[PDB]
Amino acid sequence: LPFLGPAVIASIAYMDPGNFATNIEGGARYGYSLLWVILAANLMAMVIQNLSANLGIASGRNLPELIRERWPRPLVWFYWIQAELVAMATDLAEFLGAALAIQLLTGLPMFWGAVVTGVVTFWLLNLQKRGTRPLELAVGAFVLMIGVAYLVQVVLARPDLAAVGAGFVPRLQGPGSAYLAVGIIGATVMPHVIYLHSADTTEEKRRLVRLNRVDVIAAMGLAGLINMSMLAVAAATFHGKNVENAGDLTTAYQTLTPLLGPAASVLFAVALLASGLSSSAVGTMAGDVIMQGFMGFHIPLWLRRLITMLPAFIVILLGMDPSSVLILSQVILCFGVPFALVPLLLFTARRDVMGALVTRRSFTVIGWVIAVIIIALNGYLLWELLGG
Ligand SMILES: CCCCCCCC/C=C\CCCCCCCC(=O)OC[C@H](O)CO
Ligand SMILES: CCCCCCCC/C=C\CCCCCCCC(=O)OC[C@H](O)CO
Ligand SMILES: CCCCCCCC/C=C\CCCCCCCC(=O)OC[C@H](O)CO
Ligand SMILES: [Cl-]
Ligand SMILES: [Cl-]
Repeated sequence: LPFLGPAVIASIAYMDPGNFATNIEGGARYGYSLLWVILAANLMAMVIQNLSANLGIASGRNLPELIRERWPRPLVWFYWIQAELVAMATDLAEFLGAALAIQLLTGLPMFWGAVVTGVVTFWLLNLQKRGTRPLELAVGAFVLMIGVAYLVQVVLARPDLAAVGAGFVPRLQGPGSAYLAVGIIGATVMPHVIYLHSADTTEEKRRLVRLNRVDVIAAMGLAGLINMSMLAVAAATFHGKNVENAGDLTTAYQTLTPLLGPAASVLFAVALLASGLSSSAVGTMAGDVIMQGFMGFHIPLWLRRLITMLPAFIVILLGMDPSSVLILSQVILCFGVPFALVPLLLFTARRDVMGALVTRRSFTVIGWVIAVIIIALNGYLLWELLGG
């Protein structure tokens, strides 16, 4: 593949419907003041995903399998349940985003939107490796081109450069800002990948480590520029204008209207649907690998797909706002990150696991600082959600 090739394919996988929810709402409600969050969360994701990838290369096993073989039964069971909750919140945002996109495209109610998504995800579940390549290449194009749109639009929108520069200085402005900051971190780090991304020769093992290190930083850098662009465009579009339903995904197409014209609405919803269909399908398979890795057995794949749809339909029948619950799921995912980092930081520092590929002492320290920072942000948010 060409030089930039790997950076493009891995970046579209990072574009969750939860990124749309957090970037649009972040810019429309708090201007440019959360740009440092997207930047910080992206750098932390570069460290974390590198440790996750180097653990699979050095040890030949994934994190659930290493926990199952090395830790006591009650701790394996605890981390299995915690990993299953991460899979629930991860698939909830993706499945609900696709159903919402169906509603934006056709006008059907959210219930039937989730039913359409359910048939598609059930049918996509049956298809083997043959057939996924034409569909995953098409959804990659929609999501990639909507990302290039925001990269171009961030220049044509003429954003307030003084406010853009100030937005890179870390500032939390109220309790609602921390809630959205936590959601941005949860949407960037993606703890479900931590448990799955891990899934011979020392000189050959170092080649894959150096090769993976370059590809993930090019992809995270591209995904980080697009996320900041989507937030900055949302800030320039809505912030300080008292627009009806500002930051909401039902009116988010207005961010690309001066560029795409009358096509902005369909092109946004199509990209939202493609971002949710591919993500909901790969995540429910990743949930199957995680249980088999933790427990040594797995439930039928159709049953897991059904259980993951139950929170989606319940949220719909409750009448809850889809854009609001997409942000909540990313907030919950951010609470699962510190639990995922503890086995990651410990295993990658052991020679009997990594061999000659033991992590540098400095990057282990940086990883623990990242874990302490996220615990601090989660506890700070949890304190203000219980009064105090
Ligand atoms: C709490 C939620 C739990 C819901 C409980 C199930 C609800 C029934 C739905 C579909 C059953 C029919 C679809 C599956 C039947 C064919 C699938 C199959 O392959 O056989 C099933 C069996 O597990 C060997 O694999
Ligand atoms: C304000 C920001 C606060 C965020 C906190 C700082 C996060 C960024 C720090 C370093 C990034 C460098 C990571 C680039 C890739 C490094 C490779 C790696 O992660 O691990 C390899 C290991 O060292 C093999 O032995
Ligand atoms: C507690 C709240 C405020 C604290 C804020 C600072 C966080 C604590 C400092 C470092 C964390 C532990 C990192 C240092 C231990 C790393 C383990 C290590 O590097 O050991 C060598 C490794 O085994 C090579 O093989
Ligand atoms: Cl261990
Ligand atoms: Cl401003």
